[PDB]
Amino acid sequence: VRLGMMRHLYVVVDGSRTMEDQDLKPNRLTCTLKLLEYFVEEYFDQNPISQIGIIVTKSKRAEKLTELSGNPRKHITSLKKAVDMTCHGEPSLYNSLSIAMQTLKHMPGHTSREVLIIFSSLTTCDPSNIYDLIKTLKAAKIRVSVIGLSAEVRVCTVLARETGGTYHVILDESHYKELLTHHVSPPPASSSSECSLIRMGFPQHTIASLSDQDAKPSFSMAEPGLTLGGYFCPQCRAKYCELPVECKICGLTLVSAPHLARSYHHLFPLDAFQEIPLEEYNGERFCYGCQGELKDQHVYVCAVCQNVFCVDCDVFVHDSLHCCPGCIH
Amino acid sequence: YMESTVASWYEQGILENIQRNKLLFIETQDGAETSVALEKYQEACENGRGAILLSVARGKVSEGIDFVHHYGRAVIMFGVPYVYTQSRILKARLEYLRDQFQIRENDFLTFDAMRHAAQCVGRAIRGKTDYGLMVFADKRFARGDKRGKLPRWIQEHLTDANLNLTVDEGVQVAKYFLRQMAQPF
Amino acid sequence: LNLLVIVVDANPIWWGKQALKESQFTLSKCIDAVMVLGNSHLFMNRSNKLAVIASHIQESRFLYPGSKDGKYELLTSANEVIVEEIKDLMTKSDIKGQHTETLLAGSLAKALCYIHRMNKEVKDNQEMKSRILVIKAAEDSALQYMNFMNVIFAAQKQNILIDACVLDSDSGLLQQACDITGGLYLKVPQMPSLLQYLLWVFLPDQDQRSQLILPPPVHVDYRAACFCHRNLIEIGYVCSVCLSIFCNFSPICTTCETAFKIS
Amino acid sequence: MKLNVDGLLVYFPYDYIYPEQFSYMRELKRTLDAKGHGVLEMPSGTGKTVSLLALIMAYQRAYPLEVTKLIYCSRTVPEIEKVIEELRKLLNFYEKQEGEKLPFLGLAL
Amino acid sequence: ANKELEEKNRMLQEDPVLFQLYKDLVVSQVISAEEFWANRSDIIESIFRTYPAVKMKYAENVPHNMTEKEFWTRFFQENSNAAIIKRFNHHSAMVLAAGLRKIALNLKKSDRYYHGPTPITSQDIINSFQSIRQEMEAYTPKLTQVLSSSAASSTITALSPGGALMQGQMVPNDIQSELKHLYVAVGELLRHFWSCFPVNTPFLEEKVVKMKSNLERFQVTKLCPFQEKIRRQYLSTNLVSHIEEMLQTAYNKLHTWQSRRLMKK
Ligand SMILES: [Zn+2]
Ligand SMILES: [Zn+2]
Ligand SMILES: [Zn+2]
Ligand SMILES: [Zn+2]
Ligand SMILES: [Zn+2]
Repeated sequence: VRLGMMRHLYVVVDGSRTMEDQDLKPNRLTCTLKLLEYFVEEYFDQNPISQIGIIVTKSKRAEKLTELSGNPRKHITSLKKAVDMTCHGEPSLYNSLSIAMQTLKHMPGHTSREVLIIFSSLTTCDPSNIYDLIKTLKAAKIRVSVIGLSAEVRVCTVLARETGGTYHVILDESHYKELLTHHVSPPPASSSSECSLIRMGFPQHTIASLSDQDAKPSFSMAEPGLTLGGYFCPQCRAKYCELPVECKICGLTLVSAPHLARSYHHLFPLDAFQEIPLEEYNGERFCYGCQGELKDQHVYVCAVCQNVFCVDCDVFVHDSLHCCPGCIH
Repeated sequence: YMESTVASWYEQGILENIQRNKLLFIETQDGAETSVALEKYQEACENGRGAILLSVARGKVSEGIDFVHHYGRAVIMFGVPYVYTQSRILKARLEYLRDQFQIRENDFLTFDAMRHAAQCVGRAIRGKTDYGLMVFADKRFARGDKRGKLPRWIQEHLTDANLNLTVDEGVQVAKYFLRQMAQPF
Repeated sequence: LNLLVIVVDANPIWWGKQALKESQFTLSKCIDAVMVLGNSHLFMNRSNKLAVIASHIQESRFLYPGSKDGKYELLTSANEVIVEEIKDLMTKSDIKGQHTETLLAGSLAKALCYIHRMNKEVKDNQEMKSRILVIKAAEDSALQYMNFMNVIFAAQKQNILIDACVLDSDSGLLQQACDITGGLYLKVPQMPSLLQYLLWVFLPDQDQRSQLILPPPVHVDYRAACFCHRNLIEIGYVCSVCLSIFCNFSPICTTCETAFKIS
Repeated sequence: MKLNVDGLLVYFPYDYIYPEQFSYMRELKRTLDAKGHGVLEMPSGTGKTVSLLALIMAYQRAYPLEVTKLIYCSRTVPEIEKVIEELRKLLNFYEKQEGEKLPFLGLAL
Repeated sequence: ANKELEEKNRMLQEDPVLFQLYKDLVVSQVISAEEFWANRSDIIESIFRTYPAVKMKYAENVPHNMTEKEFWTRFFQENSNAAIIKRFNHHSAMVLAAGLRKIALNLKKSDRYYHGPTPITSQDIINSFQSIRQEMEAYTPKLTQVLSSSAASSTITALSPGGALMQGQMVPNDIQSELKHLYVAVGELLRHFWSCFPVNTPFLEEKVVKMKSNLERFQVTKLCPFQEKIRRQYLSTNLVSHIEEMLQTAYNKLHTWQSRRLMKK
C-alpha cells in the first residue's frame, strides 16, 4: 500500500467555550493541549521530513498560532502559551479550513496535505456554506480527518468521508491517546494521491578548518550569538543551527541521512506474530527476546526466524523497535 | 402547558442558556409553520449546531414524523401525556367503556397515556441499530402501573438502578451511555 | 539506579587473527577488562545492576542474566558465570565461510528489549537510567545499516545512551549511532591500557557525565550517496514512496516503478 | 438466506436475523396456521415489514388456497412508500433466487 | 486607487524590520522601489447579522439628533403568549439562515536499503578459529595481567589536555546587530533572486524576471563591499568572511547558468 512519507499536517484546535466544560478529569482544553504536545513531538519523531502547523479558531475567527515549521520545540512553546488562552467564542469550520486551504494551496503536489480538526463544540457558525468548501477541498486533494469530542457531527462526518479522511469520537482520554497516536502514522496513498520526485539537500556538520584559520563565523538563520561551527547548505551557504529545516532562500529541504532512515520502518512494517498461549513444544524457559522465564501462558513467533518472544518482547518490538531482534540475524 | 413552560423559561435565564448551547425550535398548531420548523430542524441536525424541537404528544407532527440515526437522538418526555379532563367527548367514550367491556376509567386513562407516550418515544429505535436514549422527566413513569403498561422491549431494558435517577445522575449516566455507544461494534 | 549493559563484539575471526599474530592484546584480556568494568559498576552501588552480551557471526548470547578467596559473593558469581559461558560460546561454534562479518544490530536489539523488560519489572518508586557500553572490535557490515538505524532510533526514543568504545577501527555507522543518542565515543589506541579508559570515560554515569571533563566528541560525517555507485552526494532526488537518495533525475526510480508524470 | 422455519422454508433478503425475528416468524406462522385473527407487537420500526412480508409470501407459496392475498395497511402514504420499497427489494431478491418471473403482483392505492 | 500608498502607510511604522530593509535597499540608491512590492461591539454586531428588521431600522434611524443610549433603550421594547413562541421560532430560523449564507506497492530491489548510503584467505578463518579456541584455556588473570602502572600513567597523561585523545570569543557586542541586519538584507534579496533560479523556466516572460534579478544581484553586491570596507578598517580582527561566500557562490551560479544557457542556445 503506497504511503506518503512527506506530509504537511495542520492540527486545527477550536477555542470554543464548550472546551470550558471539564468532561475530562482536567479542563478539556488543557488536556487536549497537554496531549497534543506529546502528539507533536511524536509526530516529528516519527516523520522528520514532515512538518506541522497549528490553527486556533475561536470567536468565529481562525488565527495561525504557528506557521509550518520543522522545529518541534517552537510548536511546543506555542502549545504551552496557548494553554492560558481565554477559551471564549464560537468556532468557524469555514474560517479554519479556508486558512488551512490558503496556506496549503501553494504547497508542492508530491507532499500529502492533511488536516486534523479536533472538534469540541458541535456548532459551526460560518460566513458561507461549508458544502461548497467541500468541493474545493476535494479538488485540492487536502485530506481532512476530523476527531470529534462528545458529539457525532453530521457535517464533519460527510466532510471526512467525502474528502477521504476518517471520523472518530472520543470514548475517553485513553482512547483519545490511541486516536492521536494512530493519526501520527502516515496515511496510505489513495488513487487521487500522486507521487513525484522532490529535490533534497544533505548538509554536513562543519567546524573551524584548522585552529580557527579561515573560520566561518555566523550567528544563525531563523538572540543568536556567534557560532564557531554548525550546519550549512549546498546552495544557501547560510549557517543553520539545527536540522532538518527548509531553506530560507532555496526553498529546498535540508535533511541528513538518519532523518530519512527514520522513516524506512514505515515502508517495512513488521508482520504480526501469531499469539499461541500453550507452550507448543517450546522447551526454552527463557524468552529468547529478553532471556527471561515466561511467567505467562503466551508466546509469539515469526514465519521466518521461528523464534520465541514473550508478551513484553512482542509488544515492544511491534510498538517501537519495529523489527524482530533474532529475525534480523 | 408547553407555552406556559416556555414563557416561564423565557422569564428566567434558563431559556437563553439553552439557546446559547443549542438551537431551539417550537411547534405550533399551524401545519405550514410546523413543516418549516421541522425542515429547518433537519438541517440543524445535519449541521453541528444541533436543535431542540419542542412539540406536543398529540401533535400531528409527533405521529407523522419518524426519527432515525442522528435525528431525535435523545427523546425527552416532559410529563405523562394526558388529555384534558374537561372534553366531554372523552367522557362518553370512557364511561361507556366502563359500562360495557368493564374497563376502569383510571385504567383506560393510564392506558391512553402510556400508549401515546410509547408512540412518541419509540421513534429513536427506527432501525439500523442507531443508538439513542429515551428520558422521561416525570416521577409518574416510575410507578409500577406505568412501567407495567409500558411496552415490554423498553421495560425490560429499563432497570431499578436507573428508574428514578436525579437530574444530575441521569445526565451523568446519559453521558456515559453515549460514550459507550460512540465506539464501533 | 543504573542498568549497564556491555555489548562485547567478540568476533572469532578478528580475535583469532590477533591470536595468530601473537600480539600483546588478547580476547582473554579484553574479557577480563570488561569483567572488571562490570564489577566496578556494581561496586558503585547496590541498586546498580549490569548485564553482558557477546556478539558472534551466527548469533549473540547473554553472558549474564562462597568466599573461597575472601571475595564478595555476588561479584564472585558474576566472575564464574561470565567466564564459564564465554568459554563455552567460544569453544563451540559452527563454521560458515559465507557469513563472517560480526553481528551487532541483533545484539543491540536484544539489549534494548532486555532493558525494557527490566524497566517494566522494576518498581516505579526508583527511576532507572540504563546505558549500553558497546565495545566494537571488528569492521561493520554494510547490509546491517537499516536494522542498526532502527535500533538506534528506538534507543533514542526510549532514552538509553549508546557509549561506543570502538578499537582498532573507526566504524562510521557506530559513531553515527552514538551521536544520535548522545552517548560518548572513545577510540582507544592503546589496547593494553583499555581498562583505564573505561574507569574514566565510560564508567561515570549520565548523572555525573555533564559535571565532568571527558574527551570532546568526534566530528560526524553525515554523508549521503546515490543508490547506484555508492559515493558521497550533496543533493538527493528522493521520491514520495521509496524515500531513496538517488543519482540524478530519472523518468522513474527503479526501486519504485511508479508512473511519475513529467512537468 | 433461506430460513428453515418450523412450518416451511422461507426466503429472506438480508444476511442475518435476530432471535426476536425468529420468535416473530414462528408466532406469525402459528396464527396463520390457526387461521384466526390475532395481535402481536414487534419493537423495530423497520425489519418487521420485511420479516412479515417474507413470511406471508412463503405461506402463500406453500398454501396459495389458504390465503387469497395480503392487505397490508400503514398509517400514512409517506410511510407506506417505505413499505413498497421493502417489498420491491424482497421481490427482486426472490426473483434472483428463482431465476425467472412468477405470477406475483403487488401495488399500493 | 492608491492601494500601494495605503499599504506603505500602514506598514511604515507598524513593522520595523520590513520597512527598515525596504528603506535600506534605497538608502544607497540600489534600485527602484517598484520591484520591491511588485515581486512580493459583539452584541451590536450579533444583532446586525441577526435581525434584518433591526438593520433596516438602523439604516433609517441613523443617529440624527438622538443618542446611542436611547437607541439601546429601544432594543428591549394568549396574544402575547403565542408571540413569544413565534419570536423564538423566527429568531432561531434567522440565526440558522445567517449561518447558511451563500495502490498496493511492489518493489524489485530491497537490499539497497539494507546497505543504504553509508559506504564500505579461507584457511585464515580456520587458523584464527582454532587459535582463539585454544586461547582461553586459562582464565581470571586479573591479579596483574589486566593492567600495569606504566600503561596506566601513560593513559592518564594522554587524557591530560596536552595528551592524545583529549585536544582540550564574545569580545565584540555592538557589531553583532550590524552583522545581523546585513544578513537579513542579504536574505531578503536572495529570496527573490533564488525564487525561480532552480527552475529552468524556458519561457520568455519567465526568463525576463530572472535576467532583471540577475542584474539586481550585481547592483546590490556593488554596495555590500562598501559597508564591508567600513567595518573592516576598525581592528583587523574577527574576520567576517561568511558573507563573502554567499555573494561569490551566487555569482558562480549566475555565471555558470549563463554559460549553460549559451551552450543550450
Ligand atoms: Zn539553501
Ligand atoms: Zn521476552
Ligand atoms: Zn523473527
Ligand atoms: Zn549515481
Ligand atoms: Zn520510488
